[PDB]
Amino acid sequence: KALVEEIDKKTYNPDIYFTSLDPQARRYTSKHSFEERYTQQEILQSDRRFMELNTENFSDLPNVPTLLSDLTGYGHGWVLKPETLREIQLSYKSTKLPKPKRKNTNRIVALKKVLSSKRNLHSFLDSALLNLMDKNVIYHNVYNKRYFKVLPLITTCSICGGYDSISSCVNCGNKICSVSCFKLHNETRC
Amino acid sequence: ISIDKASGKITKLGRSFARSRDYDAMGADTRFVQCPEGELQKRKTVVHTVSLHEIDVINSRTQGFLALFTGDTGEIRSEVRDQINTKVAEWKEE
Amino acid sequence: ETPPIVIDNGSYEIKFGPSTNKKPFRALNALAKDKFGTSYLSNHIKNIKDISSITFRRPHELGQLTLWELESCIWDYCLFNPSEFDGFDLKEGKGHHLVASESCMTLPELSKHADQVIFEEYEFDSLFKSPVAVFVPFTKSYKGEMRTISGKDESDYHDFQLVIDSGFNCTWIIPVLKGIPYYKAVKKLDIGGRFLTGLLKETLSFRHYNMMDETILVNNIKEQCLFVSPVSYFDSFKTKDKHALEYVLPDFQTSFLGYVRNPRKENVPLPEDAQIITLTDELFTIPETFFHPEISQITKPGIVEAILESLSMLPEIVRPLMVGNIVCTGGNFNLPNFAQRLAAELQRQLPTDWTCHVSVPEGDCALFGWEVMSQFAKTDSYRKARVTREEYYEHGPDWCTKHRFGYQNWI
Amino acid sequence: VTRTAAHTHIKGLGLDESGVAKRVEGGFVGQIEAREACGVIVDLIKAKKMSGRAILLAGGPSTGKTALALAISQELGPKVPFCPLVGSELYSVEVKKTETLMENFRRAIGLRIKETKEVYEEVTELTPEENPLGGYGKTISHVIVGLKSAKGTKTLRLDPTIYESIQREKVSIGDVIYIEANTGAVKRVGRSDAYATEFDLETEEYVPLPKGEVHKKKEIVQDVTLHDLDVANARPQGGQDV
Amino acid sequence: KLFKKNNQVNRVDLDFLNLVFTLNDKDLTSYHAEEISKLTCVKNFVEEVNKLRETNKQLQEEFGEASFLNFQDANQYFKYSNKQKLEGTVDMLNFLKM
Ligand SMILES: Nc1ncnc2c1ncn2[C@@H]1O[C@H](COP(=O)(O)OP(=O)(O)O)[C@@H](O)[C@H]1O
Ligand SMILES: Nc1ncnc2c1ncn2[C@@H]1O[C@H](COP(=O)(O)OP(=O)(O)O)[C@@H](O)[C@H]1O
Ligand code: BEF
Ligand SMILES: [Mg+2]
Ligand SMILES: [Zn+2]
Ligand SMILES: [Zn+2]
Repeated sequence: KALVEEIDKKTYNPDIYFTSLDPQARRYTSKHSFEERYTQQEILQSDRRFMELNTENFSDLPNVPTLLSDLTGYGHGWVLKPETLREIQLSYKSTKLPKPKRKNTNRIVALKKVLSSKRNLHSFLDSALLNLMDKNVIYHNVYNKRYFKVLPLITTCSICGGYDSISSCVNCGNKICSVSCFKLHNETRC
Repeated sequence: ISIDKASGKITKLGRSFARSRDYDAMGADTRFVQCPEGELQKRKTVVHTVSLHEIDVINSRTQGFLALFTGDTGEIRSEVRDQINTKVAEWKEE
Repeated sequence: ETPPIVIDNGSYEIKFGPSTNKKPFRALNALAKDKFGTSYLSNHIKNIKDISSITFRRPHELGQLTLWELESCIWDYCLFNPSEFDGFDLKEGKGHHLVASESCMTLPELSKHADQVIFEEYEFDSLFKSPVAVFVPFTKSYKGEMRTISGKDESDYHDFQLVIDSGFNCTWIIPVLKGIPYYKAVKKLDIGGRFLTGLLKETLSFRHYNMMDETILVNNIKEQCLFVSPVSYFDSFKTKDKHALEYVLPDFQTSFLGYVRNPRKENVPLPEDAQIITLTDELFTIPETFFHPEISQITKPGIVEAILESLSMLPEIVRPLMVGNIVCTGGNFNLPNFAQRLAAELQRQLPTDWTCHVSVPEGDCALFGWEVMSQFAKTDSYRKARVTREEYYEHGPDWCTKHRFGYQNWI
Repeated sequence: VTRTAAHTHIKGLGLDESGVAKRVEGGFVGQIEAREACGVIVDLIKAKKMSGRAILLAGGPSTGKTALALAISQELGPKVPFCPLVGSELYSVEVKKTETLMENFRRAIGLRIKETKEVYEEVTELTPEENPLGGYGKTISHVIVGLKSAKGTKTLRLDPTIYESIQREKVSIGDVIYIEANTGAVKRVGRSDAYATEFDLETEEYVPLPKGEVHKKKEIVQDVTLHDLDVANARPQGGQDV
Repeated sequence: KLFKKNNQVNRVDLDFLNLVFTLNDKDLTSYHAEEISKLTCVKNFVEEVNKLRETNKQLQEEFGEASFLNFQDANQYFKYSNKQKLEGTVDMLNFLKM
């Protein structure tokens, strides 16, 4: 540097340097697992968005409450329609052998009560056909314990797919590269 | 700031402008400087012209600007010129 | 009657038909309905010309179907029909040898509903319900085709094997220990076929006009264009200009499907009246979320973390052999170079002592697993694995899914 | 983008086993006797069987002495050393010219040395911790240091000197090193790409993640003359103080 | 920054080959060096090398018929362990030699 230059012991902290042209007239602030990185509201929002991603169209678009209740513990009213079920007795008219080969037992009745049971996984949770721990060893038997990242993150461009000349927005904090994308970022993303 | 990634010496060009009117009362005083014009980031293939004197004095001593200015290079040796010959040949080839 | 019959159950469709035959019987286990009130059958949507709006009322829920009044009727419509499904026939089931390889990942009560509907409505005699993942290692028994791929550089069935099945509703991973699965590590990747359809349609909503109503359009473009990156992310985008397609939309009234003109090919100078959506910067978003699901803004770490956890759960007595015996099955692994990329990234993760052996069939791996099980049932192993006719009534059927034919039997 | 200066039109003497020359070959035309003699001399040279041979040629300007010299230099290949310098360069300033002539003789003789070396390389984890066994304050002599690399991770502890080398490199947990075990010191590849992107800017290079297995091993072959060794030994190479 | 990149590519360690002798006399005495040189020649590190070579060769002679095979590390119940121990002892022995 400029040796023995002008300095009056004004700050000169190597990790503190705050200046501006005074449009706000303020100063600096003072006074590998995702489960230990961020809180739960945003991960819940991401899970809700992913469960919407499960929904394919108008058939499952309003099915989000059922999926949420499953996870947290004429379009969707079950596959029972007479235009589907009661008609199928003639849809196999090519050839079939539909015959009664069965005695009369409670299994035979369960063939029909469970047939159009109007029963879901939610009802399974609300029913005693399976015990309490079965749903736990169905749910918890899948999720991991602590391994959440062992290779780094990518942070791709939100709208385009650029890799260089990247930059974030002032207050939205969303990844982007092209300043052209900023024109719609400050309108629909920020 | 004409910053360079492999330099560590950030060069400040002075002052600059925003596109805001700031507050309501009388103000906006003391603002007449050059405002940034180019893009936020763009590659610059900067061209520098140097002679074999600078390269050789860099090879001879860890610091070379002192001998380039004062003028006390000190009769650099031949294998330096040979390795510079090879390096320049392959740089032209590359 | 010696020859058995094999059914490859699933969460979007099943592969039924006799074990003697080696050609598929794809029963698309998914109903739907159009935008004009009524509802279609399971496998008649493709022939219609209404691609403006789509409604998908399939029997399968998020994970699995939970009703049987029509889907069992659909199984009758597919299995019990010998005209369209020539040669193959399940007349009644009295002496029929069926292996309905259910998604045993279902609840034991679901297993018992399936067992009752096949032991009473179908009135079956022979049965050994294990996942096709149990029967995959039968390749060595007979002349079997498989590409031996290593990621180090760029009974009569096989004993040790760890399997990864892929599908539409869900994709699961399980270590099958010594031929019996270890269902205490039933792993699932949260993404699936419908998840992929939604991801593509939402990504292209920001790129073009709406595909939410025209989701079959997204399905077709995914079938025709999407693939797994050969090496990595950045190396695939750096030259997106040379591979940036232009999907020419179908003539919505007369044309069965749309198409794409290729910048690499000048063979099609024919334009279309319908506008052309320029597919430029959206290809590489999808294939990486299989490996790096954080692109899909989810809490799922990745397949690498799941597989390393699964192997670390297993002891050294099998775990080096278990990596030495890895097969990925299901339709989604027909996506090119998934196995090679996975093997390379694992060999990066795996230390210098565990040799890599990953096997993936060339093509739809669900059909490959189905035919491998067909060859399995051509042999006598199932014939000592089946249950006799006197093994259902005198004792509660639930016992079968508790000690013999239930996922709790292999937890 | 080419420059030919009275040469680059010559590539060899153009001879055979039987001492037969070619009238137009290798940029040389004529001089049957000179080409035969040069071929015999270079054949004697290639055997490495002798030392101190000498010869005088009587040749006027433009007769082709420099051309013959360049051709003979190219006969032995780039690896065989050569140092043809002007006769007026002997009269130096800082060293007596007979000493310079000895230095040139030292330079001319060649050699080919080799060495096999191993090296380890980001850092997976880190666990630092011997006893004084007496009146000493403590005894730190082992620290487990991670070694990520790409194809497998093999953490390992060594002499503490490697630990102080780790502090000398000032590498963080997500920082890649290149530690040749022959000395126990550190050669810095740079920072890493995995624990990177902690900030939008970084003057320090992110540096590509090291490729291959961590326990790297290799061998190097270098052809170095003796005068370089002499001048290297003459001056100090390290030091920390003034 | 445009020059110093071929350092590790073709560097032969002169200090590791003991050619920095002019800078080694600051803390060197003759009798200590001669005593160490006399008590240097093998006789301390080749013995365990031979000990491990014995077990490696006896396992490789007969049990090494399909020991190190990766297919044996894939289709077997003990040959995977044979491969593991063979590679382990090979790495131990060549590390000890180096
Ligand atoms: N070449 C391919 N690339 C990617 N995915 C494929 C390919 N071929 C088939 N698939 C996927 O395989 C799935 C079929 O799996 P399936 O067993 O029917 O699902 P489920 O078990 O949920 O019913 C389809 O949804 C399709 O997305
Ligand atoms: N026999 C030859 N054939 C081809 N070119 C020659 C021959 N002799 C000399 N030359 C050319 O003449 C040029 C000048 O030669 P020069 O070096 O002056 O010879 P001398 O060393 O005898 O004075 C050289 O560039 C060389 O290429
Ligand atoms: F049945 Be799935 F989608 F694996
Ligand atoms: Mg599948
Ligand atoms: Zn963008
Ligand atoms: Zn913004």
